Amino acid sequence: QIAPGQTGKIADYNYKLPDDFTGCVIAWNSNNLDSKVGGNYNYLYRLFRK
Amino acid sequence: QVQLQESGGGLVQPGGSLRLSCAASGFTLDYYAIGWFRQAPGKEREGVSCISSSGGRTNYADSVKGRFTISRDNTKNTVYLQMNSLKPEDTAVYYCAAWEASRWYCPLQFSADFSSWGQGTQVTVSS
Amino acid sequence: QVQLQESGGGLVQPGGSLRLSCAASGFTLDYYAIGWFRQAPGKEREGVSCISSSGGRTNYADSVKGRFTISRDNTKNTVYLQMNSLKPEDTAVYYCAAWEASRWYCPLQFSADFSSWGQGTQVTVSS
Repeated sequence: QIAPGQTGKIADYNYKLPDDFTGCVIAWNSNNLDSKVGGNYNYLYRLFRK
Repeated sequence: QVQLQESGGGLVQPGGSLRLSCAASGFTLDYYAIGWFRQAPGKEREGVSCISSSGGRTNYADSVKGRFTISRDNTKNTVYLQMNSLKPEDTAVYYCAAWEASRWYCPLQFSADFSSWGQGTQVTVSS
Repeated sequence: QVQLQESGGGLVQPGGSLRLSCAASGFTLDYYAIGWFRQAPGKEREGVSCISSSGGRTNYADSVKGRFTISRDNTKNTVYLQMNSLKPEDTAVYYCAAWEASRWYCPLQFSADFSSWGQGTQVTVSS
């Protein structure tokens, strides 16, 4: 969902990317760095907006 | 040798997205204001979106607010029109026209003569 | 608009052969490493075969060594997997994935994230 011209909860509600984007989207996994045995709930996500 | 050429037309699903291009050859497109115009089957040619020569002023038709985004690249001599949340009401042939402001004021909301025209491209929305 | 599509699944006799094809649309598949992955009924998703971007490096699961052959065509934007000497242990849904190497070294033996996933095809071996 992180690319120009796309939709979805993140693409529509969290952070909109305009069609005319100049740059790079670059991502990798943090399974061993951001996950915990009991669950890491310090990252909060919105699902409803006006 | 002045030419305006549309590109990017095709067949898309309603709710999908499509992106058109207008390229100019034989002349420098940056000094001209560019507007995207469409005619629906059985309808008259209506103004979809327009952008100023420098790109600092834009106008869109009320049917397409929040759905279409116009912009231009004056280094690459092109003007772009992005279409999102596309609907069956938008099935039409799309022209790009280049002209100069014939009235006082910066905004491009008014219509006027259009000096140069393309041959048009077809975008069909059906599902 | 990035999409990966698997094809060629079906029902075959043990000892027979089958071939899958993994095609990509909206993006060029030559730059990416492609791996074939399976989820048996009641089992997790395991890595069966992967092949480099240029195809100079491959890896195979020990269960299918000497039986499976992975190959790709960067001109036709496709990756194939040839199945020979299929067994009832080879009944599952077949998935194709594309990603970039996550570690130093040419070999693709190690696993990582997989950027793009398809919807998959069913391969059933039963007689």
